Amino acid sequence: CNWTGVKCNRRGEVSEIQLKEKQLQGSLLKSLTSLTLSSLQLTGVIPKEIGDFTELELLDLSDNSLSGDIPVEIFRLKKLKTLSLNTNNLEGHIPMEIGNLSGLVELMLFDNKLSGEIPRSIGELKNLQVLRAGGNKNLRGELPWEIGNCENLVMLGLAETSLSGKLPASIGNLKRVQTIAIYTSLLSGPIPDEIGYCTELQNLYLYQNSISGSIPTTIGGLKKLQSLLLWQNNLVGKIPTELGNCPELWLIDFSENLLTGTIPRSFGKLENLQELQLSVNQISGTIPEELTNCTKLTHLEIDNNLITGEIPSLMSNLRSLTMFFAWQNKLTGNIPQSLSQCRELQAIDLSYNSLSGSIPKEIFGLRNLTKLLLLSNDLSGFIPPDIGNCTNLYRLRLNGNRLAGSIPSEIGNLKNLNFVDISENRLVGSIPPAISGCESLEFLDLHTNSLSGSLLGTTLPKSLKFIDFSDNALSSTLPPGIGLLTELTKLNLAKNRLSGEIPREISTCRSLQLLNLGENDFSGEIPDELGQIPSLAISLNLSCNRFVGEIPSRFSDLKNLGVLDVSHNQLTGNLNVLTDLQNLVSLNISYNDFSGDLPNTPFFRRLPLSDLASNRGLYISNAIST
Amino acid sequence: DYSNPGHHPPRHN
Ligand SMILES: *[C@@H]1O[C@H](CO)[C@@H](O[C@@H]2O[C@H](CO)[C@@H](O)[C@H](O)[C@H]2NC(C)=O)[C@H](O)[C@H]1NC(C)=O
Ligand SMILES: *[C@@H]1O[C@H](CO)[C@@H](O)[C@H](O)[C@H]1NC(C)=O
Ligand SMILES: *[C@@H]1O[C@H](CO)[C@@H](O)[C@H](O)[C@H]1NC(C)=O
Repeated sequence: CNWTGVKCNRRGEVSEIQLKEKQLQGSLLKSLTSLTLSSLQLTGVIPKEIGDFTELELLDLSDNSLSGDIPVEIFRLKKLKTLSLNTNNLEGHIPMEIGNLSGLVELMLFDNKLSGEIPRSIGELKNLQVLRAGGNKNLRGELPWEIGNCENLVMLGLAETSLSGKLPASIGNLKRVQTIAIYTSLLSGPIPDEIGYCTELQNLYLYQNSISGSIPTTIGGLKKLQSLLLWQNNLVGKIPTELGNCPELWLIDFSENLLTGTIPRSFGKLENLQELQLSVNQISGTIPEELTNCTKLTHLEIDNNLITGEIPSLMSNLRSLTMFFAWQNKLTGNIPQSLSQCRELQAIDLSYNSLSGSIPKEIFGLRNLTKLLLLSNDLSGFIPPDIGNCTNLYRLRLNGNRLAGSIPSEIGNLKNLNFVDISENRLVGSIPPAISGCESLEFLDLHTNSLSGSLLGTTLPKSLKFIDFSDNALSSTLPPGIGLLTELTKLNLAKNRLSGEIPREISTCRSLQLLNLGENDFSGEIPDELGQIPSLAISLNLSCNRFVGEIPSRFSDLKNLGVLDVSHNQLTGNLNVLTDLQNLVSLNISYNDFSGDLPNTPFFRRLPLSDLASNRGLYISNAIST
Repeated sequence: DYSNPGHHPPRHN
């Protein structure tokens, strides 16, 4: 009567039952018009007797554990306008008798174990508005031709299913459909041109299929179109100009196709475009200037294409741009200073182009730029002092260019800077002491430059996990303060002019997995403390120095070292200290003064005889039988 | 739940 969850007809007959969130279990009067048992943690089959409530207009069993088939008897209920079975364990085919529910409006089958094909019978459901069957991994076959008969269709989604073949031309008959979502499925063949007849279409999500052919021109006649996601398919041909005729379109993602041709000038007419992703295609031409008319653009990703020419200056007109990715193209010319007028820019990646000239200082005035990736271009000139103005800079990669002059001291101003790669440039002078002020600096790669001078423990910030100074002119001695960097994992100082002993202070870097001191002027004896860093795992490279004496006995504690290169030194004595290192994959002892015998273990036997020949006394011996 | 619709995840260097 009045009890909670129960509702009554005016004649006093039980009308509706609604039960939710009661954490039950297990399995589960004919005036009843509405039944919701939902989110109850119910198990077992749907009772076959459900078909007996002739007056049911609503059945919601969703958000349970129900198993078994969808009983055919469920389809005896002629007055049913809502069938909600989603989020269960339901298996089997969607029965043909589904076509028997004349006034069905809502059908939710999504997130089940369903299989087989969408029956040809859906065509019979003429009041159907929403059909969502997605998230059934084994729902398979083609979308039937008869789908064109559900004329009231508004929302259709089959996403994350095994649905395959081409979308039927029938689809063009859905004059009311707003959203077609069939994505991350098995779809192949061309998008049918008839899709242009769907005049109410707003969102078309066909991404992550095998769709082939080109993008139909007719899509430019859809005036209500908002989002078009077609990424990661086999799409071919030129981007249709007519797309510039969809006034409501805010999102276009064609990423990861075979598209060729040019970015259409007509895109300038899309006053609502927020997001344009063309990434990973064959698009050629130059970035058209009319694209700078798209005032609301936040995201522009044109990376991995054939685009040529210059980045247009009028790009300053895009005042909402937060993300600009043009990397891996054929872009030439200067990076325009006007790009600094887009004050919202979070990330710029122009890497892998032909860009030349100086880096315009103005770009460093952007207060929200986290990521600046300019790597692999023809850029030259100085790094501007203005680099200090760029307050939120987190990730900076300038590597693989012609940059000249000194690393500007004001880089010390950047307190959020995590990752910096300036490697492969023409940089000169000293690593500036002021860099000690980058509190957040983790990764620092200066390798392959003309950097010179000495190296100070005071100079480096103590949060560094990765240092590569290799291939420079650096000199004097490795500073004792190197021991202050206790986070330091990889340290690569190779191909420098560095001198003196390895300081025992090295021992106190307890995180060090990789140490490359190769190709320097180091001398004296290899310290015992170097064997006290059990974290050494990846590699220890001492080669091409002046080291003398013997391999320190502590080296036996190097139990995690996989690669060791002492080659091209003056080292003497024997190798016995190394015989027990069970994890050592690679040993280069060549061009030393070593002498004595090595056991006949397959390990040592794998050492090149030419490596023993470049020593004093080394040879493999055979043990005596005793 | 099957994923919500999404765009191509952007990649940078
Ligand atoms: C980086 O900040 C500096 C210092 O505040 C800016 O340089 C000043 O610019 C104003 C005009 O905007 C001049 O009046 C001052 O004479 C300049 N001072 C110094 C010390 O150079 C600089 O313009 C900022 N850079 C960027 C790219 O925004
Ligand atoms: C160790 O250093 C030398 C000189 O830099 C280098 O050529 C060699 O390849 C390095 N050895 C290993 C195992 O990487
Ligand atoms: C020592 O040998 C390793 C493995 O053969 C090799 O990679 C490395 O280049 C060698 N070192 C030198 C100095 O050639």
